[PDB]
Amino acid sequence: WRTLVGVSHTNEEVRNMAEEFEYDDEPDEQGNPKKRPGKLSDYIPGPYPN
Amino acid sequence: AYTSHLSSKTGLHFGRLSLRSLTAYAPNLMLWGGASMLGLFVFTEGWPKFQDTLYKKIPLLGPTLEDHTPPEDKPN
Repeated sequence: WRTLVGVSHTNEEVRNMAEEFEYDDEPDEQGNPKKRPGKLSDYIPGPYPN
Repeated sequence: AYTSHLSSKTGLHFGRLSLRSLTAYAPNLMLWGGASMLGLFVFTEGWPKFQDTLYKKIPLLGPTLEDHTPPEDKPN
């Protein structure tokens, strides 16, 4: 997402799209799987899981 | 008159280097120090720490080196 900044959108413009997608977080204190709204450092996710 | 002896001192030396040769060489040694300092000013120009301390203080080439991207199209 961060490579889109300064080419086609602004910083606050890419942060909204990255927050619109969801990724896998580090597991919580009980070891359960956890999701997370994305940041700039993440990658653009594909539609299919495999 | 008549001179029977040759009056001379033994100079000052460290085998090869002499004090006379050092005093004859010393301003060009200062010139080579300045030339090597300009060489370091060349080969350290892209270094942003040396840009912040030294090269942005230059009158006509100083503000030339700094960028003008706002904090809206920088990712970090």
